[PDB]
Order: sequence, then structure tokens, then C-alpha cells
Amino acid sequence: KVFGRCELAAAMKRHGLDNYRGYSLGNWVCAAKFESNFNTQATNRNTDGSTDYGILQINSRWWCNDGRTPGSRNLCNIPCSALLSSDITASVNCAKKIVSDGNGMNAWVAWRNRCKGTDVQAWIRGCRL
Ligand SMILES: [Cl-]
Ligand SMILES: [Cl-]
Ligand code: NA
Ligand code: NA
Repeated sequence: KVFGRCELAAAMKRHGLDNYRGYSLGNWVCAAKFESNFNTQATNRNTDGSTDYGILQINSRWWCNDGRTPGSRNLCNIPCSALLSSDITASVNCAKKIVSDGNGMNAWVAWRNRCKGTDVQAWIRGCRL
């Protein structure tokens, strides 16, 4: 599923991400835009052989099991394919674990490079929330 901007904002709000660990909703929407272009089916392979999955591009070296990343942890205890669903619940629940691990949203390279320090409230402007 490819989400609309306000549709995703509403879904993330219902799943408890607004101000989760102090990150306002616009941060999560901005990160999803530049990680996946709001496409739940996005996958990208990394140089080390791991792969990133879903709307928030969660990596198989640490967070999910894809059966082909040797020596990986499955810290979210989920198959990586569950992260590609039109239902974002599994991606959101895993992202909450990631953002709590010490480095905040700096775990998402595109957030650090394209969202951090910008007017992220613009990503939810105009949405009925
Ligand atoms: Cl915001
Ligand atoms: Cl980047
Ligand atoms: Na929308
Ligand atoms: Na893994």
C-alpha cells in the first residue's frame, strides 16, 4: 500500500507514535517519506548483505528475521515480511523498540540527514487529526 501523507499521519497517531519518546508526529511522517516514499512494500539491500523492509526501512541485521542475514538478531521477534503489510502495526511496534535503544531517531539515516533540524510540522499541516 502507498499511503497518503495525512492518511499515514492519522494511522501513526492512532498507533501511539505522536510524541513517542518526545518525537512529534511530523518527525515520523518525514522519516517515512524519505525512507520509503510512503510505500509499505519498499525493500532495499545493504552492502553488508542485510536488507531494509517496509515503510520505515527496518534492517534485518538487528531487528527482524529474513532467513538470509547470517549472524543477525531478531530483536523485534518478527519475520521481516510482516513489515511489508498494508497494516502498519508491526512496523510501528518495532520502531518503538528501535527509538528507545539509546540513539533516538538518529537510527534512521534519512531522518538525520533530511528531517532533523527542519520544520517537520509541515508534514502534518492541513491534516484532520
Ligand atoms: Cl510535528
Ligand atoms: Cl540520507
Ligand atoms: Na491522505
Ligand atoms: Na535478522
